[PDB]
Amino acid sequence: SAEDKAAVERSKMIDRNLREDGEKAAREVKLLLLGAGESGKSTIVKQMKTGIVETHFTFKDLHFKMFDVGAQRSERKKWIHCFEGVTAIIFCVALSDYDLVLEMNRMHESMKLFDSICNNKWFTDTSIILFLNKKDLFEEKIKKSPLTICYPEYAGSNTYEEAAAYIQCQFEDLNKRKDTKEIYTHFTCATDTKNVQFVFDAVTDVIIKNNLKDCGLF
Amino acid sequence: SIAQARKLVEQLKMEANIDRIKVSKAAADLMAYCEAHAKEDPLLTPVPASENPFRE
Amino acid sequence: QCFYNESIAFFYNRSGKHLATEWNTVSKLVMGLGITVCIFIMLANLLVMVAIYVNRRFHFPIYYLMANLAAADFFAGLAYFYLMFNTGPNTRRLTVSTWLLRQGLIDTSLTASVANLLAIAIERHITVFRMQLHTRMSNRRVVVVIVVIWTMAIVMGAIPSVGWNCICDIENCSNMAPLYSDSYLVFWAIFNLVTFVVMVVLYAHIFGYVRQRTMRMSRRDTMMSLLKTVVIVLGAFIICWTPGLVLLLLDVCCPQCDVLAYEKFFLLLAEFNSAMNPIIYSYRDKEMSATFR
Amino acid sequence: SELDQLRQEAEQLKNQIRDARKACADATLSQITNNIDPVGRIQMRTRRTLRGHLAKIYAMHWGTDSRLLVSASQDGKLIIWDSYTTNKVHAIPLRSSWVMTCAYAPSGNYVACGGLDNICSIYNLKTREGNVRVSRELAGHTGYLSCCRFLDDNQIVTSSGDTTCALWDIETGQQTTTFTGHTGDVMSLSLAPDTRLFVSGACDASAKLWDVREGMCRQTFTGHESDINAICFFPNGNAFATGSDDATCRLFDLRADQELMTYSHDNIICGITSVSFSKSGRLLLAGYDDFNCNVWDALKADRAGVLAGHDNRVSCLGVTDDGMAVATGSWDSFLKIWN
Ligand SMILES: CCCCCCCC/C=C/CCCCCCCC(=O)OC[C@@H](O)COP(=O)(O)O
Repeated sequence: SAEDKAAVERSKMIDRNLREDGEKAAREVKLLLLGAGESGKSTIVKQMKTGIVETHFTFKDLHFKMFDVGAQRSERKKWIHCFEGVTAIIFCVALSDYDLVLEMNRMHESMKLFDSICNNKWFTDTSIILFLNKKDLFEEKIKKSPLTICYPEYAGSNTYEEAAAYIQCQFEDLNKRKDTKEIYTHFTCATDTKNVQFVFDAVTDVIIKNNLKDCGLF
Repeated sequence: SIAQARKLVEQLKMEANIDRIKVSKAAADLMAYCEAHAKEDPLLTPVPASENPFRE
Repeated sequence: QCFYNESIAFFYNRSGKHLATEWNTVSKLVMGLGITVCIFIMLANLLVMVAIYVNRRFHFPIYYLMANLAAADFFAGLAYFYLMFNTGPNTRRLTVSTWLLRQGLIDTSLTASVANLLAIAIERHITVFRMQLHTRMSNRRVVVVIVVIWTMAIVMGAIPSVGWNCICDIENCSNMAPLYSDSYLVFWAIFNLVTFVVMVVLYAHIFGYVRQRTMRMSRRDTMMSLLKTVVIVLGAFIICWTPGLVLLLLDVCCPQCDVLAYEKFFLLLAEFNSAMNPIIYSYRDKEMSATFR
Repeated sequence: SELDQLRQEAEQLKNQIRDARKACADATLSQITNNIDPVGRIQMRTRRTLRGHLAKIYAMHWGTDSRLLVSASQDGKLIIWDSYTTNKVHAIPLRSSWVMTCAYAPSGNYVACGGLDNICSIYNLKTREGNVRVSRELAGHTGYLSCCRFLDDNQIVTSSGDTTCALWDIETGQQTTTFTGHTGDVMSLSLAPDTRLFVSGACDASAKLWDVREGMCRQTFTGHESDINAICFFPNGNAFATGSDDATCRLFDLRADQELMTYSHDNIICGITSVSFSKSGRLLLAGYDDFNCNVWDALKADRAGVLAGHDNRVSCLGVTDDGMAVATGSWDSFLKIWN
């Protein structure tokens, strides 16, 4: 036992360091950034602040982490479960692609991805923050081409106010866990620089609701 | 995708020319090797906790 | 100086309480009601405890406090069951020590129930106001508060059993508890009222904080559900204890007040409090009801 | 025209290989093993549990010393335990908290890790003057790193979801060799005792035997109906086993070049995460998603034991080089040793 106790001392030091790291980490939000092939996720990253990109920032004394894995290009069914427990999933969609094509419409692929993500067996209780980028571009584009190209069932005026709400309701309808999770929608505003405030409010609401759920209050 | 097809055929070609042996001989050799080293497996024959380094 | 050699007859005659010589109709009525309430309490709380201990999901501090409350309610039911078959004519054959024990059981059981309610409120406040995301507790504070609850209950129950009795203060004796003193009644009532005030304050602060921090994202409303839950939790306590709690005050302050009229129904209601507790704190959790089968 | 006739020739060659395998199938291992007596119920108890991780455990690996083992977790730490005394020796902080594999060098001088970052981090445990520092960072893979095994102190075999494997050189940092042929994500690999060959299992419901020296595929084995999550070598070197998500293990033999044995139970329907063999090959331990691990009999294909001490999915399972114990790690942040 000449040195065996130094091993225990080193183990105790390592344990207290691990406890400190866990304490420091538990006060950081986790936002998994998802989106289709082409969207404004880069614009969102720029506004807020090879395999995986991590962007850290702080707002009103609250820390936030955002993970981008768009460069994986592999089977999503294998690594998605690694993100179980994240505070929220920030999904991005560009409206301007309602008329474009990939073969098949890009909006339909985005809707399929949203259905696969929201209704996944790992993201049942994780909330989703939906972003609908390219607001002005879509407002200028809809004047020429109607939304009937993507959604034929649409019956309304070719106007931004109505078509945007139609797309929002169509994206929200895909949700099936209507009681375990909530979806937050916000049309990105480039001038205002308010995209961090909305994320902060949504994360605060999510944290408060999860706290209430932990106890019997909700 | 002609290059892929040619590569796949070339790969499958070498698979056929292998020293295949009847299943009976392989099973016999497997059983022999498995029963020869049975004495050295602790998991197979539970070892007393006195000698086991992990028991006590 | 004081009279430890006297019988229960003297203590009951010094006050206005009467000894029944046979099973009166009201005696059988209260006996049946109490037996039913006791079996219901026991069954419900045993079900709650087994459900909490069986499932792996219910292994968190809030569920531990709920299980402790269920155990306290089971103990209160056992105490009220023992009280039955020892009241009415049976009480004419009871001695001093047995009477003190019979009353201390009820006292400590109800005190433990109240303390468990307060601890649940405090834990909910902590869990809600922890602005930190998770900050998971070490899970040792729950055991500390549980043992403190049980120790405080045992103390409140045993103090009148040994030393704080009106046996040696004969003039300053109650009317419903001829052996106990009015000071102990006042102390218990003050403790109950303070616990209720603290609970109300905590829940109101919780509601206000939640409303303030959720109004921004408001536009299954959270406000309505939270308000309903808090209102039910507080109204149960109110309707169960206020009529019985004011009776001790009437006895200590108002002489000639006919306090002996509704003591038994008020005790039945105070026990119905524990009978209804497991439903209030376990009906909202869908998983809890699902585990039942 | 050329593509059509090439496809037809490929299908004819596959049919010829099927016919050759059938001809080689003179009997079944079940019949030859019917005479030998059963081993009996194999009961093992948790002899030591290890704590310290604040998140799920995704991979572990034993060392040649049979004493120290490495484990990874989502919390961003890589820990090195001491099973004999459950004493934490090293706890390396990772640059990225997303890791899905581990490895302990045969000489005990280096360790490896990797995952979603697509970079294989090689750490040296010398610590000449200070804390453990990243010795090297191998890059070049276009997908998540699923497994990595130290072929030597200078070489290492890696597998990624990019449908290919690689053999690197720590000193150079470049892909010394590349192995292609798979159509799906390679989820696991296992090295042979002599390090002259290895096997890779992908999500294409097939396994492939690769020669490190030459760089081509020796044999391709099929029969599964889902992704192969794990693969282990038989101690002899002429056979291996594969576990998939279809609730079924399969033992293949190289010299026979066909499916030798199958292990499946109607009572079990969940997927499989890891598989391992005992020092003698009698027992084929397999971890499942049902929070338990089911011991098998390589020759008789009958269950002989169940390990159930984890509260969540069992992610990693390993057997020591000595065979005296078995390590299991689950998503509950706790490791356990058996026997
Ligand atoms: C009156 C009930 C108000 C609610 C009080 C709940 C008890 C909590 C403990 C309080 C300490 C002081 C309690 C004094 C009153 C207790 C009266 C009682 O519980 O005895 C029942 C009474 O019939 C016995 O009748 P007999 O069997 O015929 O003597």
